[PDB]
Amino acid sequence: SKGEELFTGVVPILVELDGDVNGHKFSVSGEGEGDATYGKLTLKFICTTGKLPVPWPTLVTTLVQCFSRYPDHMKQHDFFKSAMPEGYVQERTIFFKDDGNYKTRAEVKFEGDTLVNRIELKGIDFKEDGNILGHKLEYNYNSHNVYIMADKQKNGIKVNFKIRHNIEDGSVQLADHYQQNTPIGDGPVLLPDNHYLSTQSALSKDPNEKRDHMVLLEFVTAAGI
Repeated sequence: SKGEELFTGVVPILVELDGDVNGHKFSVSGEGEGDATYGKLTLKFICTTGKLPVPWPTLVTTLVQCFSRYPDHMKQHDFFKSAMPEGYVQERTIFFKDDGNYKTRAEVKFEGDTLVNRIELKGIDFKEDGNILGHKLEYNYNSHNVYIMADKQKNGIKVNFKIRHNIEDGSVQLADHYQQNTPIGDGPVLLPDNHYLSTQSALSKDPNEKRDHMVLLEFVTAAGI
């Protein structure tokens, strides 16, 4: 593939997010690195405008699937890396069951040798006392399967999956994700056969950090073929 060679080593990552949820404007910056050979990501995020108005876990999916590990026999299906370095646009609507929804738009591409994910997020119709604005979510994260299928007319892919966020009372808050990725360049991209990415993430805190933040370690590997 084209961009495949761009991910052979450890690649630095820079994340920029501007958000507005129910009238509360905020920004998050993140830095770290990704090692696609092992499907590994290590990143630290900071809310640069003060306290984050929504729970950090709700932003995980939004805050670079080109770092997923694709087994050798599945390389022909790696759309994400095939779109580099010009990049792809990734859009989503995230529906929080019995609550609001996030609508996001991001561009992920290389700037020099840094992989950048620049995102705009708008959150609407959230209940002021629901699990999100009420900060009722536990600070942890579950493993999920992310389903990918080709969208040939759009020369891109459609992705869909459900995230299960543990709530403090033992219950669960579901977040249905609908995603569309399209290439930024005019060049060719690899359009995949159906498959999924198996994801696991662990959230932690930097004991020395006084700003509102989240440390994230994540492993993602492709499967299903």
